[PDB]
Amino acid sequence: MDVNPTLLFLKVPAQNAISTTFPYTGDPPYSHGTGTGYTMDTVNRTHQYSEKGRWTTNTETGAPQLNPIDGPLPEDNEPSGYAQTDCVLEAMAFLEESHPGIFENSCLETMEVVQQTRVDKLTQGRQTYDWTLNRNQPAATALANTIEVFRSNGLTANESGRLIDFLKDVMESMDKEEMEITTHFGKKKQRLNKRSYLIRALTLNTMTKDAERGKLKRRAIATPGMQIRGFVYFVETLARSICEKLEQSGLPVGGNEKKAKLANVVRKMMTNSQDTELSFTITGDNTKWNENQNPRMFLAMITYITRNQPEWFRNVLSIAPIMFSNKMARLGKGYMFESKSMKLRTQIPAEMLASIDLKYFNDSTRKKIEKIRPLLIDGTASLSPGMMMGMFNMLSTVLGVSILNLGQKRYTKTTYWWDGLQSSDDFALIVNAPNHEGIQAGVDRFYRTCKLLGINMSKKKSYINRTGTFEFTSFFYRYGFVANFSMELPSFGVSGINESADMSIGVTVIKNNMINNDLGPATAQMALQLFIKDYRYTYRCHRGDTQIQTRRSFEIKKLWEQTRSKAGLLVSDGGPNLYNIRNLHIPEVCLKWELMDEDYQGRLCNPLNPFVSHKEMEYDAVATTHSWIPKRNRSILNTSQRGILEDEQMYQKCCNLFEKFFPSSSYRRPVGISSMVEAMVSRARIDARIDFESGRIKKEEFAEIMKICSTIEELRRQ
Amino acid sequence: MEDFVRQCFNPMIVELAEKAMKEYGEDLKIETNKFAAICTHLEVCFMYSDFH
RNA sequence: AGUAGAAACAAGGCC
RNA sequence: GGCCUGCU
Repeated sequence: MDVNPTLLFLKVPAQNAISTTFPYTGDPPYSHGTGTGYTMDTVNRTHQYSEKGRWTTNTETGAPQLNPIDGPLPEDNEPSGYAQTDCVLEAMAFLEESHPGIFENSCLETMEVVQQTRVDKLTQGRQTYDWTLNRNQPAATALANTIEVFRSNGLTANESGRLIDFLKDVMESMDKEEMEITTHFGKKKQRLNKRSYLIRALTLNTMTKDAERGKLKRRAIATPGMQIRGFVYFVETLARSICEKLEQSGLPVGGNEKKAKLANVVRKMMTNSQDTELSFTITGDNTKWNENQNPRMFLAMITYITRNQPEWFRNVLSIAPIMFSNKMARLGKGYMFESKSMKLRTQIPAEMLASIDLKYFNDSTRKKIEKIRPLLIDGTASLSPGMMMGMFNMLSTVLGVSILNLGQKRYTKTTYWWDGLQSSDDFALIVNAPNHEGIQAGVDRFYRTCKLLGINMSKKKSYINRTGTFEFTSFFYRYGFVANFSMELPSFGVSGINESADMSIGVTVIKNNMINNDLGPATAQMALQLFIKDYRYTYRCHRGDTQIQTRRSFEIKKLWEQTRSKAGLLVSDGGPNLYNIRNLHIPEVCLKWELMDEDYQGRLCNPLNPFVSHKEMEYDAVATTHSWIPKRNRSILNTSQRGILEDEQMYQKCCNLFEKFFPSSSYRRPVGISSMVEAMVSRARIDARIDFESGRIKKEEFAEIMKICSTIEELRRQ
Repeated sequence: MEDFVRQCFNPMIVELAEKAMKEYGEDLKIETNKFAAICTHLEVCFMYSDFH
């Protein structure tokens, strides 16, 4: 017998045993080098789905740009980026008519948000490209550098603390005659003329995407600069506000709410239909979603949403698509060469691709360079006619929801009609009709309308079958959603934060999978045992009874011997495991409280210990000595950016002192626009005053503190 | 009219009034009268406080 | 040689 | 040979 797992589907319906076909147990494919081979391909393809568009030449950045909007209607099924503005506005207007007052309320909420938001919100972000070093720096570091340069160069309106003030600074910067920065290499002053700074503000940094499941070919993902971050934030806020009010938009909610919405839609469509009507669920998928959402359509949507709103709000919302329409996509790391005969290798920056000869490359990269060269300007390529990756998923989902709404049988004016649920890049459409040709006509109408709006259905990944069985972004549905457990498999291992955090996170993951993904009792117990085994093997915290020999075993054994109630030690200190199917919701240290020795209990959770980091998926945690934090890579030391570490040290010292002065700074972010020294001195003076008025402080101490504050103020004023 | 507000008042009063205006978000270039009013109120309160 | 797959590793920077 | 790095 030749065992054949796939033959199991002759009996088990595919949906039920669908977890078998998810190879999520092996290392995901990882990009092994430079993302400059995929970025050029993305640029070329984006310019190839819109070549019939209207070329032009931007008069500020001085780079060619493509304008496909209102282009010739597509004549073949191939992807087309020729969105029609009239059709987009019709979709939006019908969406507003079907949902009266959606845009007005969304604009009100966003006006409140934009008037209220602070500059600190830009720190809560992932890697961003900071335009002052031409590298990728964390969000906070990039924001700090940008604010430093703005203050140095005369822009200071962001000191008010509101985000919109920083945006005003950003806009006023682009008009500055010549910016200058003081980057190190002892430091030099590099001056950027108007055009250079403008091109650097609009530039996008592109890096290859890593750890992608379900694709054979690597993609490219881009991260926006720091000037475009705030406008994108406001636009995303508006789009989320709009989507939260749409029953057919699944993007702004979690998995379970997606399940609820999709089940509701299926029940509404299939059940309400009479016996004679047919039904058909299209589990489709859009192809080249990003390479066709032209930002000018986003500007049209933003202008139609913000009708009858204050001009300032309209402008601050519209600035984002205006900046994205002129974006330049920084190529990337640049290719690398080798010499088999001479036995050496060289690295060429991506900047010199415009000037380097084509005698080095392959037969494909040579064509890619030959085709991308016209668009290059100062080491970056114009990428006007498309997006790079998301950054507007909410608004794109709004567009998808509008096109889904456009077939409510009030706009179809025909027997057939459709609806469904839209999540950016993924849709499920449910057609109805009185005969099969009706379904055919409905599908054709939907496809053509989507093509007009500039979004293409993928015909090689979509099938239409009688309602019931269907799929949606990996939530398979067979007369009721079936839980596939292979998607959440990667979460079971030790997360890797620290000991207590790892224990809490693992037990919480097991509990959640028992709740949602229908993990059985016995399987939950085996997952618990395997997690404990992995956790012990990773943290060297074996049970103590064992004769394991490791770098940490000696004093784990010593502590085990010392203790009296050995059944109370934390699993991190070699204690027994006491979890089961009924204790998964109780944090470990709270679980063994009754069984703990007084001495060990006191030593364990001692605030004086130097390991707790004063805190930092929602995993229920308890402060304990096992909450230490891991080190950092320390790889900067070799580079020329050694001085940044001194900046970090000084900033931490100052912020710790401020924390000392203002107790609430740690809990709630400190607001205000008074310099730090002035705030500290004022607080000290008022504290001394109130203490002397009624308290411990006496006249001598009051005089000493007041004179110290006076000399501090004198030192400040110098 | 910035000369009037910059001259007729003390430097510290105008400085802290500038800080207040920046806090509230206004621009002194446009709402000069508000700047003068803020400076005048601050001077009034300071003269009220001092010498006691 | 080997891993690996549309580009890389098979050590790198400085004195 | 010595120093420094193992996501910069």
